[PDB]
Amino acid sequence: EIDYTAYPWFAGNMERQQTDNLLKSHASGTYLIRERPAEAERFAISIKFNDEVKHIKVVEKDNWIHITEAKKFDSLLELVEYYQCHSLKESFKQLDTTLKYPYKS
Amino acid sequence: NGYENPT
Repeated sequence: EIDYTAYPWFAGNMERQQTDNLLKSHASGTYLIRERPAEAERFAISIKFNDEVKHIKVVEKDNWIHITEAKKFDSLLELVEYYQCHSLKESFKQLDTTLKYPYKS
Repeated sequence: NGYENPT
């Protein structure tokens, strides 16, 4: 098990509204991984873009971690690490940006 | 739904 408390992009268990209050004041590409208060042990990537905070479910299925079925990872850390370098465009044309800046910057 | 949808 990986301890995600280490990373400056992990916000723990935090509500959707609190996330839009926290991220609205930052540049596009600022992101955080949070745990969804309504689904225990399920996570979300929240990322500011176009002056609005977008939210993406992290699905866990058949031991894969993924935000699109077309690209899968062994772990949440590897997911985040891939999308820090490769734009979300390849599966979210609504959202052309990498995970550039963790919110604790 | 509620979140963002892929593709």
